[PDB]
Amino acid sequence: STPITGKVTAVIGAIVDVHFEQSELPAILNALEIKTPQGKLVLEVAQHLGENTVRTIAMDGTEGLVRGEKVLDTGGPISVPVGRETLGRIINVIGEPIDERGPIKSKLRKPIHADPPSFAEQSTSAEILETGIKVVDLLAPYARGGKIGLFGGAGVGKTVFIQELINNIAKAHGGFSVFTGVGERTREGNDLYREMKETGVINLEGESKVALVFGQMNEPPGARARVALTGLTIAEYFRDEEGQDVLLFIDNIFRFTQAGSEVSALLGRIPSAVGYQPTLATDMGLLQERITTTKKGSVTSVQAVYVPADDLTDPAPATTFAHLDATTVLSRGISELGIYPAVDPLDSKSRLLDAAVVGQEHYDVASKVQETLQTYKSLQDIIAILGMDELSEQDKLTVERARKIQRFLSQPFAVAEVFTGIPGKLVRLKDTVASFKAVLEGKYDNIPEHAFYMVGGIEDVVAKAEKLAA
Amino acid sequence: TPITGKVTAVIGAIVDVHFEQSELPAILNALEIKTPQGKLVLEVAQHLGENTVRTIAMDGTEGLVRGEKVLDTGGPISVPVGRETLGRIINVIGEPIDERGPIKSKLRKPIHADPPSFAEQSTSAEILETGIKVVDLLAPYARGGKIGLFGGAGVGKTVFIQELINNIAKAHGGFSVFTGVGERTREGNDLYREMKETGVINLEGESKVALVFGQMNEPPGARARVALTGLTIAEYFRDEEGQDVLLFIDNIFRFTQAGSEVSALLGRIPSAVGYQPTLATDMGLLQERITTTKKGSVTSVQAVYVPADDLTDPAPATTFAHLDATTVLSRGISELGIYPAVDPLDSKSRLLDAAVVGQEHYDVASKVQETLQTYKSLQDIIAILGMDELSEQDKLTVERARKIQRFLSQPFAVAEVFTGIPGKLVRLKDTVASFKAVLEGKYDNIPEHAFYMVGGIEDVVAKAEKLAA
Amino acid sequence: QGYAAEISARRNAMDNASKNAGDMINRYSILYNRTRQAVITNELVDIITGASS
Amino acid sequence: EVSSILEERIKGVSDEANLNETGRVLAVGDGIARVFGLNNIQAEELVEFSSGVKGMALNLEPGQVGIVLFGSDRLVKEGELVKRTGNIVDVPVGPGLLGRVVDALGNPIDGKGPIDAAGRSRAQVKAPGILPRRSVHEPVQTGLKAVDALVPIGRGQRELIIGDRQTGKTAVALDTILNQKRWNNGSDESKKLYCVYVAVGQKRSTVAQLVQTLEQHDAMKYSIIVAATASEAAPLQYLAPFTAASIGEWFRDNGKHALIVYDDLSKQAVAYRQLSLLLRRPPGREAYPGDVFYLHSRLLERAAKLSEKEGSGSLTALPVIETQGGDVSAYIPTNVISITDGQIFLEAELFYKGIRPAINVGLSVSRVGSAAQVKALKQVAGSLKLFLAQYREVAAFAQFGSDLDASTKQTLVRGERLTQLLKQNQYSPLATEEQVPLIYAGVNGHLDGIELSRIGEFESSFLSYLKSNHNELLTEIREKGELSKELLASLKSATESFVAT
Repeated sequence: STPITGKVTAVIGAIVDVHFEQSELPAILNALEIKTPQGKLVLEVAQHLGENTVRTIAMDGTEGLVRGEKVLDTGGPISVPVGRETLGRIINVIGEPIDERGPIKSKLRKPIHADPPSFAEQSTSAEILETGIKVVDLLAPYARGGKIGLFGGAGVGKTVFIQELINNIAKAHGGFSVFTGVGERTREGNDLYREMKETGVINLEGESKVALVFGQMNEPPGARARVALTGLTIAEYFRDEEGQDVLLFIDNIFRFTQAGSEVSALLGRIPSAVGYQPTLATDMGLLQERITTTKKGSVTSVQAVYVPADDLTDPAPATTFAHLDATTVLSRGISELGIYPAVDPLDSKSRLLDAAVVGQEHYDVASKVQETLQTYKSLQDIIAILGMDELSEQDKLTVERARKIQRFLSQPFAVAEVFTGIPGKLVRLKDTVASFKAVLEGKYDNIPEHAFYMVGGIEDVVAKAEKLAA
Repeated sequence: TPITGKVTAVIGAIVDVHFEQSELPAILNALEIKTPQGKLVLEVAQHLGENTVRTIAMDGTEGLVRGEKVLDTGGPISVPVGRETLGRIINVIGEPIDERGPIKSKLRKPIHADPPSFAEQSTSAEILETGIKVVDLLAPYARGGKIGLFGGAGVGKTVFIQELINNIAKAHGGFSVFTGVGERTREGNDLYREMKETGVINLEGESKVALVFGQMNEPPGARARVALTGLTIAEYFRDEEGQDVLLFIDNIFRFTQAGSEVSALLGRIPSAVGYQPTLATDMGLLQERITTTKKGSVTSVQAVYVPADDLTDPAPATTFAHLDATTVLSRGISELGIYPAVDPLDSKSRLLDAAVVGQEHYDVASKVQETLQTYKSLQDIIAILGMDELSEQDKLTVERARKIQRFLSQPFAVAEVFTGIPGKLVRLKDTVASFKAVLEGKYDNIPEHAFYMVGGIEDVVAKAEKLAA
Repeated sequence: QGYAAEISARRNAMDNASKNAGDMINRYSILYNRTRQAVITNELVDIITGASS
Repeated sequence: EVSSILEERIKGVSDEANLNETGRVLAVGDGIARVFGLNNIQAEELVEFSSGVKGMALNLEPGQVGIVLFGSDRLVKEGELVKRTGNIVDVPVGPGLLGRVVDALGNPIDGKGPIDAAGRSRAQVKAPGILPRRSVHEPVQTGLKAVDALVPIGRGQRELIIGDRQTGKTAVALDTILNQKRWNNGSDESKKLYCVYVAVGQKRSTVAQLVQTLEQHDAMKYSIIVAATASEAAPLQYLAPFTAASIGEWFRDNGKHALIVYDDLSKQAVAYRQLSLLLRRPPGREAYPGDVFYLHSRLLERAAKLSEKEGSGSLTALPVIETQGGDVSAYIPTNVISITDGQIFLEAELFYKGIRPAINVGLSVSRVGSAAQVKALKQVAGSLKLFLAQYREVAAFAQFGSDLDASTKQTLVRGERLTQLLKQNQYSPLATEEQVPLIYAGVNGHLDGIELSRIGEFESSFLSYLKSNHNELLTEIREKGELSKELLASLKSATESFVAT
């Protein structure tokens, strides 16, 4: 109103407490700006502690601050800019373009915090997204407007997997996309910037069918926390106001959990189990609940998750595990087998995988795959000690098919025409169902195992067999 | 300085004094409360303001009456050093507890002394051979070094040190310091008697050894500064006398442990496992006050009581960092009956190198390590299925390794009572030869029992004949 | 004669294997139980330390 | 003499202070002072306590500003006045740091006279942005063939050396520094990496041996040694990586390429723990304060391959984390693993097995991949990854000792020889130009035949043979750095010729 002047009282960490002027109250989740020699430090009001002394969390570095110094109040949550002008620039957490494409020409601004749509608003249709990645398509098809979840290890081509998805699905998609990176390396960032300029999804002079919000780990933990909220609000504008479909991407959401855990500690809350914030459930919930397919629009989130030390029993992945619609696990073992995608075939479950939804044929084919692979794994121990010679004749044929199927999963990625230099492949959904059917029927039991490795469709399995035969 | 005070608190052995005058002693000054128990020596550790210091009490605090008069001795406690120390057992205060009356003092020096500088450092390269086969083979010691032992204390740990004293310190001669932090009083008495018997202490004559002893009955706080006191005695030799010394510390776990006890009372937020937050600094300072400067070279032997024998415990872990060589001795290897019980895959020295002890030694050691590691690798398979179900090639390795394991036991003369076997010291040159032969399977044709509890290769050959009869 | 000796030996041997494996089950069971308790204690201590502050 | 000039300088420091901020020490103890006053006080400021103790200030409280001493409190005493320096912590940065051991405050502790400093800089400096960064494209060769082949090092990359305590832990890193002698001695400034070895938490004797080793290999003529020995204050230890980083940035800023080894960050965490818990900050997860991730991340993100508009600058980082009991789920190891772009897991069992350098190839990754691997070396080591992976699988089956089929034993035989090929003598890196042949031989299966025992002999001899005959070929491998058809044929012939020796 009349800028509430505050004097810092304590610079502790990210927590900086301000002592706003008496008889003029600030409010929960407000935004304070402190004029600083470098920009405006933004402090988000996070508690009131009385005597008009608030305890606020920093969103920018707190070095050099002098205890006491005027703090203006800009009020309400940090308000980012939203628009169709936001497409085509990298925008940091405090809503400033960090790619220096000049100040975004704001139409509207919106607060970082927003309320999840009501039960009445939320109505979600089951539609089937096509990934093109064979393993994904057959064994856990993705669903339009879904909440796809890339549970996996640390950067185990985690970035790469997302990159393949952007390369295929995003370019294909008519909707906008928002690439939001929470606490990720600037090497990865610079590569993404360059690559998405290269793939032309960003055309600097041209149009950009994507916006970027790059939040990097070289930002205070507090700032790291509200990267997610910022990106989401851009998506809300797309979903609602622009009324278009979207295809949200957030990376890596363990960084979102981790960030919140840290500032929880700073907020003085007694640490919860395995040091996670005691508000973890509701905070995760606010993020996930905000993302939904309303009547207004549809947003297809793909959220990366890093499973610390590949223990999904760890509370942070486990809490996320419920909240995401179409789980996919990328496992160390499969990566190590040299199978890239690293997707764990018997540990991939999707909401839409129901027989009616994906069609009876798709279901039946995939059911046969699941049994075959699970059999192969159960028999693997037996092969290990006893050998393969002590197994049933039927079992021996099943093992042979399973090894073939195991490397039939392999597909070279379009974005690994750098990593492996092998031309990528997009295999039609129907074609994959057909091709897997043939294998299961054993109409390619005259094909050697390596002629299934990094192939595409049925045509490719045959072609690579002929090539190898020579 | 005569600064009266009253005792505001007596929270454990961490008395707090409140000076009434505005002259306030600094941190690490020392105070004497005079009582019918004589002086009690306390050391300022915090200033808590309002003319109220909080002091660690290095003597027992039972019977104190609050408000009791204090007087400030001023500055760090000054022990008395010289060569006159040699032939004394001294208490933490510096009292002559071997009751040879007042120690003829030359220079009395503050317990706290800053560690010598980076410039002052002088790096060792000496070979110090102990004639202990396992030591010689696996991880040779060096003069000036920091030697390290880990495992259960005085469960054989004390004996190991005693063997080292028996071997190294007569050959070394010159000044030597034994400092025993929180040791069993009876064991200390045994050491005192033994030392006098072996003439290292000759009380009629002169003693080329000095002793500092801190009993485990001594209050935790007292035990904390036993170590610092001993280091001062060592420094006088290292610096002022400038003659090479020796130093024994047993256990330096007691140093850490003592700190953890006082830490809680002092008012520190407990760090992991419960250890003091100043664990890293205190250990660091202590271990850099033990070093080989250009002024002098002090061979130190440090004994770590690993609690529950978990090396992952933060206090043993941070000890492992400051040692120059370690020879971790494992309870498992003790169960195997091998005395010395040094784990052979958990020993290291920066002195084991193919330059330092030459390629031939290094090659011999390499093969031992490989053989034993294989044997460790096949332990699972051995248990689940018989050794006959291992590969024939592997069975040779297993048989060799079983022999190596048995071979590694070397009877110790200090443990002569316990073993009942007369000890034997085997030359470094001899050790390399003995293992070389065994590795080439030259003498592999005679029972494992032949290799069991006996010395050098020649002794094994003879012991085969003994068994053969 | 040989084939019978082979299969007979295999039976005897695998039986002795089962015994050896059982002992190992018990040994690792004790380790498991100790380890489980220790985890509870170590986690609890962290919680206490936080609460104490 | 020298004394008269020193006394003249001392006389030459006079002139009253106006002490615009004062405050009185009150609660002081544990080396962590807290002073009442200092109404003006920048955060992270350096404050000179009146006793010749300087302490940075990390907590500003509306009562008592908590100034962490850089000295011992045995020189501090209650009610002292403190005068704010008025400068946030800063270090001299310059070319003169080359060939100098320096402590945290930039005093030469090797006392090779005052540092020739071209500037001063500040401890915290924000990391290179997305915009001023260009993609890595410049190899860095460690001269450890296994490292180069499996986890190639580039410039601006962060790769974490992780593994069990002091398993020559320092030595693994030291080898990299030593191989940089080949380019460094060379006058190619576009291949000059000035090397900064940062030693935190190590005793003076350890450091002294290391600097001596560096002098022995006469590599100290390009090394900067930043040290913070274990005696030195926990605040100084905490500040020590960040002031090393700035020293690196002067090179980086000049566009000159450099590499900073941060050995060991694990002791930084202990230091920050001590510091935080005696700043009374709420205890973090696993007692390490919960903002350690932020601390480590900001430090690590300052090594980067700056854009070509930023003159292709590149500070390269190699963090080193000791895993206590090999616990990879511990909070501090977990945090670092995420931050970094590689893992270079060292395994103790394989060390004991005699695979030195010891690398568990499954737990070792380079997420920045072979974009920084030498083009020639990429061609030769193409299926080396596959072979090793097959070897691992095969080895597991082999433990059960079931009668292995010939296909499994082809792998087994090949694999065994490869493992022996990888091994290298500590403190003796090998030239990459002469590592490319060895890998060619192995990958083209010539060594698969050769008996395991005499692989080591063969390796030595092969190099001698190539030095004798195919030294024209070796020159070409260096010069053209990609094996052309002609080179591949020449090399193939050479190897074939040397099969029977």
